Amino acid sequence: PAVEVRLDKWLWAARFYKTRALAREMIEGGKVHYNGQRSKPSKIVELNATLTLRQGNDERTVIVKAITEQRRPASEAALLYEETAESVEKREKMALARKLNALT
Repeated sequence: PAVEVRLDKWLWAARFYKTRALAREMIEGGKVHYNGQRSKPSKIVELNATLTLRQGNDERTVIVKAITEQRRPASEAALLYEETAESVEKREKMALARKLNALT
């Protein structure tokens, strides 16, 4: 089955975490959810799955659009998923509010 890529490898390939070991720690900390639930490092990624993950102190919800074992460049990896519009908005709004409480 050459259509089986682990969630920890995937998260690293997609550049969400610097190393697979870190991606594995985040998963085990419950900081990454797969279709709304705790997952595991060895979970095989499926196209269109919904992943919710912690980025520093940001939360992003992305939909898996491609699977690969290669970690490509910044702009290139970024193409293995599509962040949801609701996720981008939530992030923005929190960022804005941050900059607001700042100018006050």
